[PDB]
Formats: sequence, structure tokens, C-alpha cells
Amino acid sequence: YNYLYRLFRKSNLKPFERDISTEIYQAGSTPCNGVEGFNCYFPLQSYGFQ
Amino acid sequence: KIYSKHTPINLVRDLPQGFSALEPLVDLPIGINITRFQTLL
Ligand SMILES: *[C@@H]1O[C@H](CO)[C@@H](O)[C@H](O)[C@H]1NC(C)=O
Repeated sequence: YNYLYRLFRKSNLKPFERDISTEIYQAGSTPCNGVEGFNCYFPLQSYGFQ
Repeated sequence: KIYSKHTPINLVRDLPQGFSALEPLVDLPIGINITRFQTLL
């Protein structure tokens, strides 16, 4: 699980754009206020290579 | 990227109406994003 990819963003990366920022992704009308919930999710996922 | 020029002047109030082209000093592969800046003195 040391290897991860971003699953959510407001808009696509431009050519060679890099974006570490760890903000919890608000998908819906309800804000995250720093934690997951109703239509709100952590920005990354992992391949979990087996 | 960065460019510059220097010149002597006589008028003190604001920029002297004339022409003199700026030449490059630096290019960097920064990747970082700029939206704001400030002067240091
Ligand atoms: C710079 O960063 C902001 C987020 O802080 C982003 O919204 C904006 O689109 C970026 N600007 C450029 C020119 O990529």
C-alpha cells in the first residue's frame, strides 16, 4: 500500500502539473470540514500490489 | 523565466518615454505554481 494514485479532483491536471494537496474531496453539496462523510471522500486510493 | 535592463535617467517623477529592450538572465523547470508576489527592500 506504499503506492497510491489520486482518485478525485475539482478539475484535470494540465501537462506536467503536480498536485500533492491532501484536501478531503467534497463530491456533493455537503462540505467535509476536514473529515469523510455524506458525499465526501479521501482524495487517494492504492493498488495494494500483491 | 527572468529578463532585465538598466539605464541612466534625468526625469524623477515617473518612467521616461523611450525604448530599450530587456535581455534574459534565468530559466528554471520549477513545476511550482505562482498566483501572488511581493517586493523586498
Ligand atoms: C495554482 O493553484 C491553485 C490552487 O492553489 C489552482 O486553483 C490554480 O488553477 C493553479 N494555477 C495554475 C496557473 O495552474
